[PDB]
Amino acid sequence: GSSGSSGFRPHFLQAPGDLTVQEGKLCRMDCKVSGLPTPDLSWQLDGKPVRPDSAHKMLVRENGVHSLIIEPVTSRDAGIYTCIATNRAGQNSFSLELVVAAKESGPSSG
Repeated sequence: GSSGSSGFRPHFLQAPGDLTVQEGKLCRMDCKVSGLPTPDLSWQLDGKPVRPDSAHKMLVRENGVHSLIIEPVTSRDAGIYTCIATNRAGQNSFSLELVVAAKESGPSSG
């Protein structure tokens, strides 16, 4: 029948926004995308392909759910993460902001 198989455009059900994390802290991110057979999304930081490293850890579930964890967190981590989900149906994207408050460096012991 249908040349291909059932498939719907990539739609982000739950998208993040503007979070705040003090430098040297844990930064977790959650995002759900609907689509079939499986909408592939890529992370982008400041118009650049962000790659997972000892600090940046990308998660991939078997339901399309994705997450980007960072630790420690630097000042450069703050910016606009633009992700683009492309599925056999179509393609989608979204924007987000991340605030990072520097550490309280001082002669005091915290």
